Amino acid sequence: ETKWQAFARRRGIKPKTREQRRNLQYNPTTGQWERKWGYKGANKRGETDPI
Amino acid sequence: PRNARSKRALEKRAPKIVENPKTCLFLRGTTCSQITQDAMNDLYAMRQVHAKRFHKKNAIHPFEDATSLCFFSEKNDCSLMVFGSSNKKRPHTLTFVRMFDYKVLDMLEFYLDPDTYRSISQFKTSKIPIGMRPMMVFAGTAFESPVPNAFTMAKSMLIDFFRGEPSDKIDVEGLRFVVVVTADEPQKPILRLRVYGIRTKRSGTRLPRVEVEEHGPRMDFRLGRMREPDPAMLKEAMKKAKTPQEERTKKNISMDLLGDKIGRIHMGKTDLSKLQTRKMKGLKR
Amino acid sequence: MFKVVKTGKKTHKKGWKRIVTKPTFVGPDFTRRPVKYERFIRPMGLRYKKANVTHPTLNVTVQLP
Amino acid sequence: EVPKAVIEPNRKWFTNTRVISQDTLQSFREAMAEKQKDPYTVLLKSNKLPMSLIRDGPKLEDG
Amino acid sequence: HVEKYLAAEAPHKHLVFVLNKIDLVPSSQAAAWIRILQKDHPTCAMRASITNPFGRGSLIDLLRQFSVLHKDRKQISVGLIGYPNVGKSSIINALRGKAVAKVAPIPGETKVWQYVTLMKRIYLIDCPGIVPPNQHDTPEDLLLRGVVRVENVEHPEQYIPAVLRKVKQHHMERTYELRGWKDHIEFL
RNA sequence: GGGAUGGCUUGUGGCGGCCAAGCGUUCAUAGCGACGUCGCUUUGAUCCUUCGAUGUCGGCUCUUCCUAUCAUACCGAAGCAGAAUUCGGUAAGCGUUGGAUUGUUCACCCACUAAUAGGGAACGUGAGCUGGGUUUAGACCGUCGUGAGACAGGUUA
RNA sequence: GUCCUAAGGGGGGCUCAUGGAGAACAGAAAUCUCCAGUAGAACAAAAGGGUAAAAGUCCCCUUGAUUUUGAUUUUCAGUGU
RNA sequence: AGACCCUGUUGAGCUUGACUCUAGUUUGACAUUGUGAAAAGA
RNA sequence: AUGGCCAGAAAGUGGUGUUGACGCAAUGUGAUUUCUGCCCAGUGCUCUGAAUGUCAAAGUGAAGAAAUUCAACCAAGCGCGGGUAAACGGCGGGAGUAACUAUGACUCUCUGUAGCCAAAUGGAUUA
Ligand SMILES: Nc1nc2c(ncn2[C@@H]2O[C@H](COP(=O)(O)OP(=O)(O)OP(=O)(O)O)[C@@H](O)[C@H]2O)c(=O)[nH]1
Ligand SMILES: [Mg+2]
Ligand SMILES: [Mg+2]
Repeated sequence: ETKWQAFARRRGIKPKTREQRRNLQYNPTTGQWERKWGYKGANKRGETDPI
Repeated sequence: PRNARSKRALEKRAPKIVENPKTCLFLRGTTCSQITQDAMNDLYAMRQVHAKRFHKKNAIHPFEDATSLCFFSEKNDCSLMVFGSSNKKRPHTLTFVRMFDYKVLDMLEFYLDPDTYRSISQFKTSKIPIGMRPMMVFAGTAFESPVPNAFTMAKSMLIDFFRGEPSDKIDVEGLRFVVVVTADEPQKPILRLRVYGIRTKRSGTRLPRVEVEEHGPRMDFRLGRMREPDPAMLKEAMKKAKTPQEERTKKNISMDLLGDKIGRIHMGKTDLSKLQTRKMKGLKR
Repeated sequence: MFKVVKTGKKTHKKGWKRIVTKPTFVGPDFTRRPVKYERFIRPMGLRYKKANVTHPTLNVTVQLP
Repeated sequence: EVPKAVIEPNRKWFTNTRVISQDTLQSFREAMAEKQKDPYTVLLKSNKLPMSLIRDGPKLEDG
Repeated sequence: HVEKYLAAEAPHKHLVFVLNKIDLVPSSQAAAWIRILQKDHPTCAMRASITNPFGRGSLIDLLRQFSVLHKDRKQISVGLIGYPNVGKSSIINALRGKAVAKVAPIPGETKVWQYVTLMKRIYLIDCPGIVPPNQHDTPEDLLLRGVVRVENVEHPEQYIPAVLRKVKQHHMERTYELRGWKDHIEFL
């Protein structure tokens, strides 16, 4: 068991569902589906914006 | 493993519940006779699909040190090894090496008779297709020793050699070749290895009449030195793992023929003899 | 989506139970939770099992489970 | 608070979730024909099956 | 009526017959009725009583078997259904060993459901008695089955001939120390 | 210490497809589309499938208003022979009742009758009399809690 | 501090490092041609035998960024499709 | 200026392996505490 | 009884106590009749049974010029190892074995129109 696994077993933290951990989210400002991480991810938002 | 191909290779080499078919490495020592090389070639031809071949001379004496054998097994993912050798004391020797977790599980020496040896090419018959596993016959009283001995280990090693790939189904057209090993309890007994092709004829009944014709190779062996397994390593190697498709049986829980989960209940015997009925006024005389 | 179901005999009522106001599907072999541990109430009269399904290519509407 | 209720495009919406072969159907039909009632057994979990393709049809007089 | 609903709509729920008030019938007749009912559903014989019960351990064992079969869930719930005045609350009290549900000879004593914790994983749900509506059932049949309170019926003398048909004559004579009547009016 | 949706509503379902007078367009022939129509939702049967109270209603006693008319008056139509009716129109002048059932959404049954119509003036918070939602303090029973106690609840004053 | 229809997968074609001999500028070192080249390059690992009509390198197609089902395995589930 | 609902740097009663303490109880040591023996160690 | 249960700030203090187990004190239940679902052993209750495993103050030893530091030793309790009011609690049974003791683990399979038996009665449907 890793440190996280032992901690999660002690604290009763459940594993996330496969739908919950999907790399997809709806951006309402653009009205578009985008990746949270990875290539053109949401964690790098604005790094290629003009202003 | 940054590369996906190397990750695939690592996952193929990883331990599994249902194991891969074993791979055999064919290699020779610094001195190895032409008869021994021909015998190794015949065994490789019988086991082409799951074998690798070494072509150099290896300064290895397996019963003294097997560190190089363990290194070769770890490098090539080969759990069976056939080692060829020759000497003045041992003129033609095939050392069958079986390994567990890239360490030597057991080893057995076969001494080949040069005068009676015939290769596969010395018989003018149609040979076995590449990758076709044959049927097997072990004959004689030497394979039922109550204590594990050289002939018991030889039977186990030859089963692991000619085992092939397991399958739940076989075509009836794939039963055309049989490998027969004969050895009798006793100056040393002779372990004889023969291969036959199978022909079927009409006999007037449902079952056909089998006939055999020699395929090759012709081999006479005398069992030599032995390296026995450690008991703990043997227990680890003889442990059997259960597949996920093998259901663990629960008490009173089963599956019907339509796939419904069914539970069984047990009422018990009805014993109303200890019940006193109500002594009613209309029944009191 | 949810309405508060009030419990208790006092003038101030407990309010942890939530009733689903929309139709629901509960699936096969459904048995309701005991009332002491039933937070979400999916009422029986709002449970559905069939739907009128239209095939766009065939232009056919069938009632399907 | 009013959430954004959007369904993403996905190839999984246009596939078959559950399939069954004719051999499996024939086995289930034979089991349906041969099944009997036992008072001392209980049903714990129903098998999700296309029961319209497995159940025997109605009588011809009724039809 | 309820058996048909259970078979059609909830086949995953387990139906168990409980023959109560077996101390009011001969034991051979109770065994014969058990053999008849066990062709359809598992049947338990029971005298429901806090002090002197019969069949309590057997019914407890059957409920334990059901709990083990449903050990994945937190508990099993056992709902008691039947006609009025057959002994549902009495069976709950007999299983508990303590008077936890109200029991009366008055039909319709239990009016709402009641949860009772029998063990940590076993619940018992008391229910009011039900009379499935049938067009062949007469008020005399319902009254003799025990559906209604006899204090609130008009002309109770009209149901005495049905009781006289149902009860053997020597049983009535021994019950009331009375003999020689030719009809129900003279008997009354 | 503060505090206590509304010119709304009414009689005719939703989803999918088709047609469609027309609107547009006629360097694109698309896009809207009333009226309709088509598909999903027992030979007068069965009676062995009643599907969850957070939201509360009551009764007297008495007056008035609306009409969205149950009866009475008049009228139009119908195989309306007669009799008894059915559908519709004008009409609120005049009436529209005892009674049973609290194991209970008190709503339905029975009868008399010409008929036993529907609403508002409270319920878009709310001092006439008095029962249910209903609930200060006494008390048991059930469920939960180690407990003080709380409640899925049920009962009594 | 920049750039990319992402990586991956399948198929197909091709052969690398280097040396010799040649070709205006071009001269040890720019590009082209032939010959010789067991990999002495590249890519993975840490061979004591990794890979050459490929595991290298360029094209074509997919790029949908973590599918569906399971009465089965292990763990969990007071929100047990 | 009731009752109900809402708010508190809220007050107070009550409960419990909530925190910090504590009566009681229990255990050890020093003092009160003296006079002779026998044995084992310094 | 050099005791239990209480009280007092303390006392050469008081009570129970002019008391002594057919008594005193603390609990739970609540006349009679009925009545103790079956079996354990997880929490708890109690065993001075071996340990120093945890181990305060005092005391003992080593170093240092000393302040001081470092070491063993170390009561009760806890812990470890035993028997239970088996109270709470858990608990579908019955056979087996290869384990051999706890926990086992791996197979099998379970469905009298008013009687009989009990010291008249078979009851709580209690006057
Ligand atoms: N002799 C005898 N009487 C019984 C038995 N079981 C129940 N009774 C009696 O039957 C009457 C009915 O008891 P209940 O527990 O109220 O039965 P119920 O079906 O729940 O009645 P409702 O609550 O009205 O629906 C009680 O007066 C009991 O005394 C029995 O086993 N033997
Ligand atoms: Mg009852
Ligand atoms: Mg009753």
